[PDB]
Amino acid sequence: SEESQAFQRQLTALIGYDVTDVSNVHDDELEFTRRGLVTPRMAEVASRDPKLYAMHPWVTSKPLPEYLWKNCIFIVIHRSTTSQTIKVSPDDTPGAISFFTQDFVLRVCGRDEYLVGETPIKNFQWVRHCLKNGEEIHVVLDTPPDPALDEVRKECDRKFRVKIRGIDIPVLTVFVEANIQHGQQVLCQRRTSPKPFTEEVLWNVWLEFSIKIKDLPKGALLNLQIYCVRLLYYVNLLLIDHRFLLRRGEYVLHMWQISGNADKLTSATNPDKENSMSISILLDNRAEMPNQLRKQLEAIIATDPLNPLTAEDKELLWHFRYESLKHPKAYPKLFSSVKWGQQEIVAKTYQLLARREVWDQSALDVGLTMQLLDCNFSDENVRAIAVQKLESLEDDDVLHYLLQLVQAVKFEPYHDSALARFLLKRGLRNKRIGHFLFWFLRSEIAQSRHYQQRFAVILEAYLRGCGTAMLHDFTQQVQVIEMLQKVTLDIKSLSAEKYDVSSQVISQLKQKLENLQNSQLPESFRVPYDPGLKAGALAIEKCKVMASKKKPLWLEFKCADPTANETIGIIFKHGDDLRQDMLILQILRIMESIWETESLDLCLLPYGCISTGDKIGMIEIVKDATTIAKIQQSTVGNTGAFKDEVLNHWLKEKSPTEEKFQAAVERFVYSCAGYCVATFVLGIGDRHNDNIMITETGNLFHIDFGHILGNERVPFVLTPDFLFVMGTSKTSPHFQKFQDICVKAYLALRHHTNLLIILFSMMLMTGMPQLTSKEDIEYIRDALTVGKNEEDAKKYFLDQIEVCRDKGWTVQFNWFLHLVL
Ligand SMILES: CC(=O)Nc1cn2cc(-c3cnc(N)c(C(F)(F)F)c3)ccc2n1
Repeated sequence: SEESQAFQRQLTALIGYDVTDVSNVHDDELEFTRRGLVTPRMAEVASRDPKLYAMHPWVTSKPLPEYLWKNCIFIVIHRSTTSQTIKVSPDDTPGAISFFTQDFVLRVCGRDEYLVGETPIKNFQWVRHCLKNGEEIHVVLDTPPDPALDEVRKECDRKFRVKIRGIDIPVLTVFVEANIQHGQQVLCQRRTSPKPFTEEVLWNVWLEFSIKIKDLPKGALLNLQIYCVRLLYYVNLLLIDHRFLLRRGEYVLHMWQISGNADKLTSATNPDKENSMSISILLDNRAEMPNQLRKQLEAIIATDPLNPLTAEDKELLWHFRYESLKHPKAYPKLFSSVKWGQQEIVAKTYQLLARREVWDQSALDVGLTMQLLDCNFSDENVRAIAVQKLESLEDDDVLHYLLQLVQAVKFEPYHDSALARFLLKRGLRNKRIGHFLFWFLRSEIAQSRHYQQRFAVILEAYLRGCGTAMLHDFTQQVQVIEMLQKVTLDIKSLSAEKYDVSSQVISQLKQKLENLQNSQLPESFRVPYDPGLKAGALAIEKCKVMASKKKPLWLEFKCADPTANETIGIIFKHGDDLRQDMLILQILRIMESIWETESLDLCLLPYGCISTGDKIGMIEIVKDATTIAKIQQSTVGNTGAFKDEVLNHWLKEKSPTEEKFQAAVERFVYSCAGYCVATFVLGIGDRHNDNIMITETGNLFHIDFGHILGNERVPFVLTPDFLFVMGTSKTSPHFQKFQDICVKAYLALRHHTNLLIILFSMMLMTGMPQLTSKEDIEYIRDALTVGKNEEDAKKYFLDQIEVCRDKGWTVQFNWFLHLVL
């Protein structure tokens, strides 16, 4: 159809990739996947409530914590010019919320966030946020949005052998290494005779392996590698395809080049055919356990996810697999003990999987679930049982792991998978999940050519069922970004190099922002990091180019909804991959919930940050906040010392009331404790004063994580100015509190060691490609003191605090001289 052509044209603009393209393929996997996702799309579209999808009530079933609990809490309903307070019991349905003492709904003031459905007000994420900061709950009696706006446009036994013709490069010795991989485990490997490196190196070599055709497991990768000795080029091909048929025929595969990882596992070939290297291949093919052994595997199950299993361990786990099955924590270890290169062994594991019973009855463990979704597991059925457990997560918990789950797709062998279908279902059901799903997929499609083909199919399938409302919303969202991306790169051409922001560039920037406003930007656009907020017109006078080396843009927007007078601030940055920052901030958000289960709040500030395109994205501006280095630069001198007194001086100046100051010191103790614990675990503690900020209310927060993780020592920044606020020159009543929170927070994280280990490794494998080392990943274990006693590990973190005390401003001065030398 004629309208069908305009629809795919609209979709592509929003995706950032033409899905219809069949140039960089050698199979129909992606088209089969495009058609395959039509059924679960229409399934979830036809299942979802139309009225509830339009309003998306953000509700948690998690209990109200002891710190937030401290009956009858008041709210203020608005309509016309009316403004009246109402005493509400925590257990009260919005439909039951007493106003007549009926088809009008209670909307949040300034936001699209709704207080709707059959759930208590104490269970709403908005009400809980207002109790955390200590803010008033303001509501508006508005007409519910019409679900008509959310309408969807209709419509043998022999040994395996591979023939290698040769290699061709457009521009001293070289050879091909062919590996058969299943869960990063090499089943068999053969190499070619090293011939001299030239534009055309031919061999005509039949590489016959030991593995039989029947023995080949579904999801096995033929990893072809070009050496010299060091690796230069890599390419993969699935030995058994998406139709369970074995691969046959000629293949001219374009390889990826190494620089110096999940990217190393991709089933996609290089798109740049003009510059990349090609490789031509040819295919034509029940008494139960004694006490000591019982104690032996009980110790094996008890070990961490990074502790390696030996042949002795693997053999014991397989022999006593039916005993192992009773323990759900043994499942990743047990499926790592499987001889995947044997059809008979694989067949036994499938029978073992049928008797899931206890696994299906187990209380959901996310750390255990995601361990089965990493690079070690290439089995469709093994991974399926993990996705099975993810179904029981309510939408709030799905949001918590959405970014990590989206990155986990890189570990799936085939494009169409149970996880890819799950993310699709969960996104199409809840508007908030769908919004972030769009931006998480768009970020990968824009700066990852190894995975853009797969993710684009997933995103297209989401957009095809999300509804015209969210579509004509993502359109005005992408528009704004592309326009601002064009403005930042223009300033960057005038902008240095060295050394400071021009007087003329800020006026030339304001002119470009005044030029753009007249015709380009729609009246309003939804904030990507915060979907509830609708930002309208620019405050051109409040806009500037930041002093930072990458020249980011300090933008200020007026709020579009009249129900809200403070501006919306966005930092637009080019030159860096913000996917790195996003991941740290998401772990920081997870750590906050880990402390919520232990009834602790360490006032962390994981600000809004979304990578929107290629090496460009946007950051939330935390209002009334300033840099630690800026405070030390305010009172005195050039550099160094860094007078202990200066930190408290700013806090006493930026707080009028002593009740507001003793609240500002109170907030600082918890935030400093939280950021010391978090950065120590993640291994990003040693920062520069410039990358650490504080609000006028005393809340401390770290910024620009890409700078540190994208590159004598101190384990976390705890300087004498921070110690001065506590009242220590020694120990004070506020310092006793600091160490008390520091230990309680560190030990609480240690009760979720397995989760923090798998989130960390998956982060280093999908987010940052130069860390990617067995040596780099093992850090998390040492920081989390894996194996040590609770009182022993307590003394370990307290000794880290004492290092920071014995180091003074030494490192800070050394950092100040470094960013100057
Ligand atoms: C009032 C104010 O200056 N607020 C403020 C500044 N600020 C700066 C950031 C920030 C975070 N990550 C970054 N990479 C940057 C950057 F602009 F690039 F330097 C800045 C985050 C929150 C934040 N809040």
